[PDB]
Amino acid sequence: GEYIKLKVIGQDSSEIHFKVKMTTHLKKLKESYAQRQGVPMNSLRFLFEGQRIADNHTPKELGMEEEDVIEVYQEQTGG
Amino acid sequence: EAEERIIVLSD
Repeated sequence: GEYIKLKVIGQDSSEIHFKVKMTTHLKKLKESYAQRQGVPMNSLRFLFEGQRIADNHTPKELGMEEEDVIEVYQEQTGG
Repeated sequence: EAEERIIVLSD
């Protein structure tokens, strides 16, 4: 086990998929996605099973598997 | 309509 594909679901139901190592910090995925949407990374919250993905979280830590989904929500007002 | 998008992230 090395790489898995994660599906990132955009706010408009578009998707971008990322191949990541099980030990890669998910900051890299968050930054890439935000860059590709042209929005500041801190305007977004990235959720796995409804829980907030921190910059330092890894797929291994969060228990992610092949084709698991990450949802992108706008940050909450004041968050 | 959108094409498939797969990005490999460096470690």
